[PDB]
Amino acid sequence: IEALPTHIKAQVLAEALPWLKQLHGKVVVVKYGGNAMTDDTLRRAFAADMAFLRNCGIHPVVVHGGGPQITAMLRRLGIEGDFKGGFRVTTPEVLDVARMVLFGQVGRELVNLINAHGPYAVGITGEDAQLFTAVRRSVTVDGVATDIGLVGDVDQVNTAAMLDLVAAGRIPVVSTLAPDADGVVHNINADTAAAAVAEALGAEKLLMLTDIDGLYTRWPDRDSLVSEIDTGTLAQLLPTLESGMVPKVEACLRAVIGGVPSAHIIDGRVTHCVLVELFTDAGTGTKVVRG
Amino acid sequence: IEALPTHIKAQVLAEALPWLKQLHGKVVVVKYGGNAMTDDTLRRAFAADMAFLRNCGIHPVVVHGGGPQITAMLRRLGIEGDFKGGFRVTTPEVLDVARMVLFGQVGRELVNLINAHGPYAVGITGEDAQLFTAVRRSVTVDGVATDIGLVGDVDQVNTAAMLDLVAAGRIPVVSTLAPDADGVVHNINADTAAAAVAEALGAEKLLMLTDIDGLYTRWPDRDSLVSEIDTGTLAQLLPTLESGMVPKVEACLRAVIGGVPSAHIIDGRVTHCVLVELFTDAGTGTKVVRG
Amino acid sequence: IEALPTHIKAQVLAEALPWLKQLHGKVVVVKYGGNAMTDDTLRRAFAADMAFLRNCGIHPVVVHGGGPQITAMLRRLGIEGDFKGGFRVTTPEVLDVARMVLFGQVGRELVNLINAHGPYAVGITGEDAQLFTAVRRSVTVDGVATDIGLVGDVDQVNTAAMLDLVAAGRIPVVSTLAPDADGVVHNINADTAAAAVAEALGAEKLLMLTDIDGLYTRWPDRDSLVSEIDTGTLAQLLPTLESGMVPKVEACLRAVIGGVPSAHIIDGRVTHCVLVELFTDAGTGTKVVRG
Amino acid sequence: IEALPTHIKAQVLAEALPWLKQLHGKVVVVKYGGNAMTDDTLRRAFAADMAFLRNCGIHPVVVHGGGPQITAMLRRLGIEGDFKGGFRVTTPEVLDVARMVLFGQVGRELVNLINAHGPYAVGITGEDAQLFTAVRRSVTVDGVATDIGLVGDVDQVNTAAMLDLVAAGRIPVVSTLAPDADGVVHNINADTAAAAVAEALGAEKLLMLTDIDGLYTRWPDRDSLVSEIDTGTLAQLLPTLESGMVPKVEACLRAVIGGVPSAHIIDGRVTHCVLVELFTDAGTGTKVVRG
Amino acid sequence: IEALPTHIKAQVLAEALPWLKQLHGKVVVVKYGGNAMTDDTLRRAFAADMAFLRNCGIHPVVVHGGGPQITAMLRRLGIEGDFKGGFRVTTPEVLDVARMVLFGQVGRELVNLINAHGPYAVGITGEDAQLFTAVRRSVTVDGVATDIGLVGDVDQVNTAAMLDLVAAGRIPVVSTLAPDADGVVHNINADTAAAAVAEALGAEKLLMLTDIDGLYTRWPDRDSLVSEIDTGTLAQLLPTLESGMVPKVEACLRAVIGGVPSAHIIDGRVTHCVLVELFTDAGTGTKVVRG
Amino acid sequence: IEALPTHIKAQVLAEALPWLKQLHGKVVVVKYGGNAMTDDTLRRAFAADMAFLRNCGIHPVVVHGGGPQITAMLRRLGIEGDFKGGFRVTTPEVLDVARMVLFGQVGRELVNLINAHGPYAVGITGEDAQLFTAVRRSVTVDGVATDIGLVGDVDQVNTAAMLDLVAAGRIPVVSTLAPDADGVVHNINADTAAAAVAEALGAEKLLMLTDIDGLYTRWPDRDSLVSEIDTGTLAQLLPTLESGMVPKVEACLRAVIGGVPSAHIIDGRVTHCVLVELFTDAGTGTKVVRG
Ligand SMILES: COC(=O)c1cc(O)cc(C(=O)OC)c1
Ligand SMILES: COC(=O)c1cc(O)cc(C(=O)OC)c1
Ligand SMILES: COC(=O)c1cc(O)cc(C(=O)OC)c1
Repeated sequence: IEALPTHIKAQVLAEALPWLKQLHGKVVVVKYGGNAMTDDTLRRAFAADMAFLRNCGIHPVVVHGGGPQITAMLRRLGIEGDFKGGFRVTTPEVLDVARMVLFGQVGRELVNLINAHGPYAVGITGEDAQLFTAVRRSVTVDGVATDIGLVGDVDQVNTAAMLDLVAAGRIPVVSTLAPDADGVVHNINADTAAAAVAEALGAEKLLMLTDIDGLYTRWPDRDSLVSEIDTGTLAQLLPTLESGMVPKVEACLRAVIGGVPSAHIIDGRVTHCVLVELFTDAGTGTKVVRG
Repeated sequence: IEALPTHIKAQVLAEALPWLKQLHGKVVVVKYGGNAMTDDTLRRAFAADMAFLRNCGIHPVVVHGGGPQITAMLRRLGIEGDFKGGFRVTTPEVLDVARMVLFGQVGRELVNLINAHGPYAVGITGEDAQLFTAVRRSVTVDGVATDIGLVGDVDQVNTAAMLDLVAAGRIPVVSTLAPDADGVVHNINADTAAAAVAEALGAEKLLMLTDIDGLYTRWPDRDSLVSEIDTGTLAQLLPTLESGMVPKVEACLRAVIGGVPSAHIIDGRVTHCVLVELFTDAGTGTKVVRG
Repeated sequence: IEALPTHIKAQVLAEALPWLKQLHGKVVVVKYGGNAMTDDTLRRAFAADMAFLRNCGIHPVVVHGGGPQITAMLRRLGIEGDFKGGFRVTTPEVLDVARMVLFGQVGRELVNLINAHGPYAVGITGEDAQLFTAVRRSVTVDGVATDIGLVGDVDQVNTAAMLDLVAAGRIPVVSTLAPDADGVVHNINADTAAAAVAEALGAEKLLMLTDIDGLYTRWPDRDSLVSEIDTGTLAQLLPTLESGMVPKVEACLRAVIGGVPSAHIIDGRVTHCVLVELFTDAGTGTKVVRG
Repeated sequence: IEALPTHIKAQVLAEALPWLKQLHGKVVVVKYGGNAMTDDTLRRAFAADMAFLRNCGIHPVVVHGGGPQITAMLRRLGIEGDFKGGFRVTTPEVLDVARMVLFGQVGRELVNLINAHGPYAVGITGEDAQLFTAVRRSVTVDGVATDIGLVGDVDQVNTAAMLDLVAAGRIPVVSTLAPDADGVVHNINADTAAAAVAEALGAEKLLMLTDIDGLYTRWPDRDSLVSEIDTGTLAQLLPTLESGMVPKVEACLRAVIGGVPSAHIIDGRVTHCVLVELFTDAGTGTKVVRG
Repeated sequence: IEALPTHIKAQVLAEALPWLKQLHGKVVVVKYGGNAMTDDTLRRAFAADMAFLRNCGIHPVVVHGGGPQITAMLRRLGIEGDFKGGFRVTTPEVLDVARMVLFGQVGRELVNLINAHGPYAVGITGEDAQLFTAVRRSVTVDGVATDIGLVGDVDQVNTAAMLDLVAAGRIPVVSTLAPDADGVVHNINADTAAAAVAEALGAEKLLMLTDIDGLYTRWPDRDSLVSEIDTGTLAQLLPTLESGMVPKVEACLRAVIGGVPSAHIIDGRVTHCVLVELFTDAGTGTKVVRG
Repeated sequence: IEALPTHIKAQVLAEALPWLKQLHGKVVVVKYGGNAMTDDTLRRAFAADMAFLRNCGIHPVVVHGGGPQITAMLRRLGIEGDFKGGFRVTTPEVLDVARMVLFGQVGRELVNLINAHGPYAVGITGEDAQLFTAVRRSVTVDGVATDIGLVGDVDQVNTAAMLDLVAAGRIPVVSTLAPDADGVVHNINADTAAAAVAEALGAEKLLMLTDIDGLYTRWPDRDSLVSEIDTGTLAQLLPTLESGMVPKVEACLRAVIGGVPSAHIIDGRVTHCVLVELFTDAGTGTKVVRG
């Protein structure tokens, strides 16, 4: 990367300026998962990018998933799952494992990675300082709503305490578990939780790291890939997308309808995708705006 | 507890006043472990007592252990241990389990218990916001110092950031793991870590919840139980005590020699032992002062 | 008080917790008078209790009377009183004496008693920093309203400056005198003044120390004593009570109708009645709520 | 005062500027007593002048005496005095009267006068918020030191709390009574107390209102009146002055030797003497500087 | 000024008190121009008066003109003017000169004069920190509106940033130039700009230094001079006044109709006219109030 | 700049991170002059770069020169210069012009350019709020020290007030003129003034924009260009450099010897030289460190 003339290095940096101005002092919530979480190079770059935002006076908040790591731990422990439709039932036992994996393993890795750059990252769940609560959610399988245990949606968010935490200079790394109104901790889908945090904190952007180039309208025709789409158009496209894309699209819809100026589906397999998406006009992602 | 005349209920409360004055606005570090951690009634009372201190303008900091829960998880996972002397070698694998159990299971229970009373508890390790670091420690077995893996002592403490956290109204619940100067996370003995936190934070008292009435000089003669002892006298008694008492005594010595006005060995099998030890003159504990 | 087992001392303290939570950070206004003011043991306990609240992060405000001490000083000075009905006419001369006794004698004793525990108490009237004003009040005697000199009701309260004073850590000890809109100082009934201060400061509780077990509906049938009563029921009972109880009941009505969550008539002859009433479920007082 | 040309009114005001700059943001302690306290016109002007300083961003602190009012109250109460030399013995009874007169009568008048201009004045003694303490003082009569009861000198001053009070915009009006280290309240000579407050608060000036034109070296030769004198020269003149001047001179010596840049003996019989002394070059007072 | 008795010096100072109270903590905007700007004695007195206000806890803001100095610089540079009616057309060249003269010459003199008394003055235009913007204004000549170049009126004012600047202790000295919404800097009439600043900052008074005794209704009958007039009466007098008085009267109208409690036309040829107008009842000015 | 692959745009941005961390929250003083000031493209890029730093939480302070613009204005005004050696004598007349040009023309252009990006820039001299003073400097011509009028060096700097100004979010744009201890304004060489400001403000870096690639040791051998040099080595090279380089080298020496971690001589003819020098490893400048 040294053969590149220095007067073009300048123009790349200078071209970051309008986005540095837009985001200065703003909250950016980032859903982190997928291959950006499993490969060491993409991992280290993601943590560096969070340090970058933070050393620009931007306020990143990281929400992470970890579905496959939970499954692997359950298999190691010999915990036999029950399944309704495609969903595992989250017994009290499965939740203890889920919480222990997400908060005590997956979150820890990211906190330490980020903290290689400074005392920034702080790991938390909804349990800590009552930062957010959960409401038990049902799923509908083959047409009927049904209970799958201690799984929920974000209910209320302690917006004040959370913003104090970021104004203090910290990068929260959120593991999506929180108590319901009776103190019973539930596990929350990380995609939906990121949308709820973005809306509650008045975030400027929601970023959804996924393992795809971007949203295709008629997958897999290559030319169906789009750069920007409004909520109304995307809401009506929702029942046609592949299974994996629906949670990310439902998140983007709830966020931007909830007032978040834009939500982005970006390719987590690209090194420094966050830097590319926020400070460059040449991202592969797809931007969701209201309309 | 209602047949008791109300004019004696008054005198019990009024008799708390000199200790409310002594501790108002002060840090109190509490090592929590033993039966006070395993029985639901003692557990719930301990969390209530932390809420009590906090609703008195006292600043509790909780450090917790969890040795037996780590062992049980290692056995569930089929992780064969290596043992030098009586010590398990903490491989990278054992540490991941230890961190996951201590921070993602044991700490979570206490945070949620305390938080039943309000948004007080916040769980953390040395990894979060670089709150404290670890230095790898050796043990000496049968006369020779020897390496037992990723085990250490508290190195430096981010005293400023930690006191900000408690001035903000929070009750930190500390899981004793922290990175060394290279970012490699170690597990720290909870007793020694509590002493280091008490000294670093300028605590007024260190409380060590143990499963014994108090320090016996010639166990098990019943009349060898003492109420108060100075560091010099106790340092010379150290090589005679039962195996389980040495870590708690070494902690009390390091703390009070380190400037902490008093350290207390109190019986964690007594419901509300904290309330008894701090606000009553009739505790069964033993108080350590300098001299 | 030492023969009492220590595990019951614990339960008494632990049972204070729900009230410590309710009152933490809250204003509690206390009308202090009667035998709680004349006997040294009850006096010293009252001052200790104010120190207690304050060392719990509660914000006590004390309003005191002193009718009999004024009378005794007037007799010592040979000031002949004029009387309309049962009321002394407060000439400019009587007011100077009243102010001098209440502020320069009675208030001083309480400030010094409280201050034996720390730099807490601060004595004041409405004159100081224009903290509250008075409006001249009439009385009605044998059916007709009539002027009895420089006697009034609290008019406006400098709520902001007063709360600054308590947020600063101080325990105001208020002598009920204040200027009217022309700067002419009036003496205010201490019971009514306490109700006005409680309402103006947004107090959580008003406590009225009196020399009786509590409110009797049909004095003196012993079983007419009640524990709790709403404002509507008590307002209609008002014209039947003994002469001495009316000012305390009118105060409780004005306070709780004014928004104060509860007002309490408690027995000032009981040592530590404040501690008993606030932190115990076994008080002899009577609680007034709205309805 | 209207026949005076307006271009000379201008020059008088403009000539205040160098002293407005010198005193802006500074503490000025003022001993108030004498005829400036007994005549209504001089009284009202003094209170106006305190409002003036305060509406210039200057921080006045007022210390007042009241010897003759105490005597008159003792005579009204039939309290027979005991006298050693020329000193009344301050029994516990005499002190209660002294405190009640100074704090509950004399201080009240000044607070209300000042407060006619705004919410400025606040009355206090050493008892309030433990603002200052007293140490019992002896007197020497006919050559021998001797006890005259509960009379003392200022011991320690809560400098921090006092300056908070003035930074908050208040004009403390101090009645010179304070507890000793055992809580026993003593009465303090107002002149000496003013010097101790000036030194403790880092005052820029001490003003001593007296009933004389200024310090005469050889009273009563008219030409012995001086405008300025250093501490060394005045210390050696001390044993020759008239009885009434010694307390004021001892105060000026202790203050300016204690670090106070200048102390002034000014004529309290002149209307607005404070305004004249501080903002004009034509004062009749005498200025004391170190040397 | 020394033959004047000192008890009349006192009364002049004491008579400032009601105006010191009215203006304490308030913004006073002062249009400075005319002979008060050209003569060294009047200049130095004006700067002293600004120091005076500031050493009274008053917040002066100075707006200055400089028409004749611009003309003289244009003549020195050989810049030929174009004139429509009586107005010079402000080409880009004339503006550069105007800005350079007003900000780099005329403002500098006043900043240094004021700063002889302390670090008070700070020079600024609308360009600095975007403190205010301009909107291009037309003039009407011989009946028709017409463009005269880069001349405008104050558009929006950064009220927050400006008050921060004065709360910080500074005396802004404003040169009336500001960018329009496209960043193109315009020159603003100093009289109108002073009115807009007074209204935007919530000033207590606007002072307009002019070279006349005050407003005459039927110039030049001597007895037509008035002391006070309401906006309605003065608005209807507007089309009759001499050419030079209209900008000052239009300013006073816009200010006081805009909410400014009073605007004053005062004689800038009088030494210390500001001190005379604000702190004395004997000013020659004319006061404008709403009605 | 769009044909460049986006995964290399990423690496350029990511490579800024170590310098974003080093400079976050730090003062950077920038001497701005030369062709970076005369060409519109380089001008606009410089202002953008100042906005960039500021939108990264870096604190730029800009010091500007303007020698040639002063000369041109003097020629336009027909002001005949006097010359001793190669130096113009700065008469009171030349200074008024210099101040008017630097502060009222050259500084204004940069403030408005920067402010196109936000309310950042604020123009000032040493005169404003007494921000810094000047001491008259002599020059030595043909071997003898000699007076050349109102020219000086920075004397003292109001470090506190200046850092308040930058902590408030502002970008000071400094015109190098300041009063001496008698209030007489002098003109200061902009290069030396930048070094004095960097040292006084505890800057992390001093940047000197010049019209050369960097420091050559044996100009003009191309291979004598160096990347980094210590103060000791450069001090001994000083008497050999071309005339134009000495002021920039003397500045770098005074700054880094004064404690500034590094000073940089960078090529002001390169677009975005600031971005290149601070956030890239490929700058053409020369870095000066202590040794
Ligand atoms: C020292 O860093 C912090 O302030 C910190 C650290 C944490 O681990 C959690 C929290 C938190 O949840 O605040 C409500 C705050
Ligand atoms: C040093 O303690 C204080 O702040 C204090 C003391 C007093 O005696 C009165 C007041 C008061 O009335 O504040 C408005 C405040
Ligand atoms: C050090 O004084 C200042 O704070 C100061 C000085 C200036 O010359 C301008 C400003 C300003 O415009 O603030 C927005 C502030």
